[PDB]
Amino acid sequence: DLSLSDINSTVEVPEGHSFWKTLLAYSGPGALVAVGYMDPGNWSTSITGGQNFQYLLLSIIVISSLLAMLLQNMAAKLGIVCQLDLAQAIRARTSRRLGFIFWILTELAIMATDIAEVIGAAIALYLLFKIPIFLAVVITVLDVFLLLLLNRIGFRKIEALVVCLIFVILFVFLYQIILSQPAWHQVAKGLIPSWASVQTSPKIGGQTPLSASLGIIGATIMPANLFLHSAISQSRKIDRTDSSKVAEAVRFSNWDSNIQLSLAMVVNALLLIMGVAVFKSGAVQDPSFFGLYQALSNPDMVSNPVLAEAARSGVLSTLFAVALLASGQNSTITGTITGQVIMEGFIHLRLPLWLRRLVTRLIAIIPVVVCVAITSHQGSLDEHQALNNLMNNSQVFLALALPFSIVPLLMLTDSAAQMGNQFKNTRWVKVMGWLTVIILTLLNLISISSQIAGFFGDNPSSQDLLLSQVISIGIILAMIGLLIWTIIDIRRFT
Repeated sequence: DLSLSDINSTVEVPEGHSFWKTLLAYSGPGALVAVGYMDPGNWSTSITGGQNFQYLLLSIIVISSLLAMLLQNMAAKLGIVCQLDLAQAIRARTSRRLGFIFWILTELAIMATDIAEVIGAAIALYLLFKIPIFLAVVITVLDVFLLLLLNRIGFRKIEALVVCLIFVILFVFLYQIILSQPAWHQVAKGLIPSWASVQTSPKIGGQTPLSASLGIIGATIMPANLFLHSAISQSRKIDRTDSSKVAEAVRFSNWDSNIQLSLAMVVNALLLIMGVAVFKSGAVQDPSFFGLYQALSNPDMVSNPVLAEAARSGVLSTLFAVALLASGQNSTITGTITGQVIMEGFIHLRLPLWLRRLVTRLIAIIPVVVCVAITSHQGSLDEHQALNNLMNNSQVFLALALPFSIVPLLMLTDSAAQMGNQFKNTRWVKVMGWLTVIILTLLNLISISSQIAGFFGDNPSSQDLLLSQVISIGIILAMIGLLIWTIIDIRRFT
């Protein structure tokens, strides 16, 4: 009846004021959440953002990360104080049909992330081991056994294995930056919140600073990782009777989460400066993983003789594909954990980790093998580009499931009927939190129409455009109705 019954309140190791060892104990949840923010689903969009705007967008990254650190922390609080996840809170404060709508929506979000991870991992196999594109996918389907071995390890070593992947993809991209020797002064100048990123005048590669910036801000959080954080934050036993120990617990999970999401921010920065210093200006014409592989393997694309010799040897591209693999392993862990959370929390369905990863991976790979089937039927022409367009079109479910995850979180944590007058949010995080939630909801409701119109490709059929407008209006209005309904129920609780 409690979230993550297998590992809930497992190891509590606060030992007086020995703070840093205590920090070493529970440092896992923050890493498990942060590794999701390093998925390849936006890698290109960083590199592109670097080529179109050298170091300019870095600040935006920071801001985004900060916002992601805010809401995530809030989720952790809801897990630490209430001893229950966000899905159990929402489902407890609303009917079953709304918990079922939220269930299918979040299932579609983690399914989209899973599509990104299976595409990036399969392509990673096509690049490293030269496995055929169709075989690499059905090889990625075999991650259920890696989940079986994953199940016997334990969170003290699982949550450190996630750290291992994090520093794998962090040192892979940091190594290619170390060889690049970039002008770190311009990097520092880019990290400052300037007003050149909010303008619309450069328009390089069909992208203005305000468009790229608002895109980075819009994709700030992932809805599944909020439920994830609220569930894994409970894995540390708390008496819930000593205010100093629960306040300490909040400081604990906060410093952990910021320590890891800061690493994710560093990875995004390494991708932007990867697009600025490593690649030449405008050398990246194919945002696909294969386009970045050959672009990292062509000496004329880099801007340094050392990177030309190393690229001719073929080490940059291979490291890139290794990073693709290490990123593609995340959805096997966090996808199953979060899927269990939303499942047994929203619809009260107890399912094992076997059929979970089976069903999610199959539903994820169906459109992938359909895309590879059509493109390989066209002669393997534009197959990687179509895989990239599938990966980017999948991300609409995140925008569909975002407000129903950030609004109920902010409401339930701001109310004293869930946190109490002692552990509710400060008047500071009330303003910052409501501002961020409004901005993200507006931006994603804007993104719905753009992605739905993007489903029809770059060929604008005049009759299909109006249909995309009708479908977009219907979807955003339906999300408005669901949003005001959830607002009404939660505010009836408070």
